[PDB]
Amino acid sequence: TNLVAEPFAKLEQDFGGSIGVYAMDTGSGATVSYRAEERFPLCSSFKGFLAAAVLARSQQQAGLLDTPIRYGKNALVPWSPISEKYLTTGMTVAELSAAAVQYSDNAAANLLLKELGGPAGLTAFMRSIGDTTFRLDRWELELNSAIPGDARDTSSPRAVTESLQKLTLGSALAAPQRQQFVDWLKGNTTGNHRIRAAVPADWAVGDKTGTCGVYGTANDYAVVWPTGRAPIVLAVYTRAPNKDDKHSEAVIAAAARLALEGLG
Ligand SMILES: O=C(O)/C=C/c1ccccc1B(O)O
Repeated sequence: TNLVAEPFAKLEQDFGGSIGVYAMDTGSGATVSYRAEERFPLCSSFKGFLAAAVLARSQQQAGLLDTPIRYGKNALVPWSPISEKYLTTGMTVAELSAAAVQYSDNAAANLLLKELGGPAGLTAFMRSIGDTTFRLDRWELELNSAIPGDARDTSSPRAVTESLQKLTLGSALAAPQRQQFVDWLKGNTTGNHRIRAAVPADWAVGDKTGTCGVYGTANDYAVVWPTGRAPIVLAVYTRAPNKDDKHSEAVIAAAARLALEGLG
């Protein structure tokens, strides 16, 4: 029997679906795991790894991040509030990346995906940092279908956390690019009711949300800095068996609380 797991099992049973959790305390090496190696749909949470892949490319292409992109209306997608606002202005690669991370801007995400060689190009970047689980197969908005048993556009909580650690705290990006990725995540506007709701107000947090909507499917991953202590990296993913099952932000926050409590 697994006593650590029992509160997570109770939470997912009340939710009416499955919750996947992985958390790492980078100071002690302690972990918390619940369904940590199961696949869950990425939804918009791929956009954080997208921005990291762009930062990696910018290391060897001088001025890439500073480059303005002047897209047309044909590039717009529902829920692209920054791309629409700057349609008559244009946006730099850095501004598109920040919009994808911090507002989940769909047009910005698809524009950057195209620059990288599409979903396959992002998947190849994730392979290059040692992530063998991540796969992106489709673009916005098709990638949100979240069909039970479909492995397209999925990863695991453990692989998400491991890759997030490499990119925000490890050596997968050069230091100026690692710092920019952290700065973008810290400025996220979409996650105030998820992992951020589970951490003390005085701690620093960078996160990226995802919401497929269908099949009760939504998620959040984050790097968390308790004041003066080594950071924690964690991921919380959900899904449910029926198409019209509703996702829950409160369940994600409650799972994040249990993860922080279970760490040594
Ligand atoms: O960031 C989120 O939680 C939701 C972003 C979003 C919004 C509209 C359509 C698709 C997505 B995403 O999850 O792919």
